[PDB]
Amino acid sequence: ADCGLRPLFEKKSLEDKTERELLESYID
Amino acid sequence: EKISMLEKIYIHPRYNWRENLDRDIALMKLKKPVAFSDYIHPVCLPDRETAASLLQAGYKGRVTGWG
Amino acid sequence: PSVLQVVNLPIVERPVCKDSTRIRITDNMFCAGYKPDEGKRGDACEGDSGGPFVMKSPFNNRWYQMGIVSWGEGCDRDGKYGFYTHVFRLKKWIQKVIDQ
Amino acid sequence: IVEGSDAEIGMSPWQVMLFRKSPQELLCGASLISDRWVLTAAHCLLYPPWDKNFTENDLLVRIGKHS
Repeated sequence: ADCGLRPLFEKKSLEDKTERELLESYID
Repeated sequence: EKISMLEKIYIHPRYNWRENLDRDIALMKLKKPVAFSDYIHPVCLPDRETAASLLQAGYKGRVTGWG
Repeated sequence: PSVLQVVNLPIVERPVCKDSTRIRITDNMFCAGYKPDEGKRGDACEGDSGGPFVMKSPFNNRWYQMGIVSWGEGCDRDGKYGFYTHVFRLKKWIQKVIDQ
Repeated sequence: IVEGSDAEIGMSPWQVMLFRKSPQELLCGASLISDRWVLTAAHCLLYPPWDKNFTENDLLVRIGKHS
């Protein structure tokens, strides 16, 4: 239920250096 | 980090280690439930909607390891 | 290696998968990597096996384990994709024993 | 990992390492799907073709290590 959220990123409203690459590639 | 001991091992009944690694999956029920921290935290398994929508050509996945 | 390593890659299409190997591709697996034209490089190797395949959802912002690094034919080879256990597909199973 | 880069701390928290403990030798990778569940490749635990039939006794796991 708190699966996939990441204390040092998604919880600190934060982002990693190549995660924008995953997101740009999709279409939902 | 954290070292853990295993209590059980479960292997897909139909693994094909023999023909072509079909259903290459095993579950390791830990011995002692670990404690989440800022470096320990589960991951999500998808539902029919996240798979249908995500599982797609040109759609990027991220891979990690020590190989 | 020396530090945990990360590499992002494109789920590749069925036909292009089947074509890259002699071996029988099933419903439970998927290839991912850059085609030899796509420019970009990278892949999985040995002791990488079992490693996760994850995707970050736009819907919520939680990651999902998309597959399991299942097999190959070398590493970084032009023309070959990496085979992945199709998690979504063995989930009923995964259910069964966890809940069991 | 062929042609990747070093993660950042926190990035991959489900990152689980299958090890041997007898002596010590990293074999595979895996992930934390829960506090008492690990998901792995079947062929990491057992691939006869290569002499590979580990049992619970045979391994230990290290959670939350990121080199």
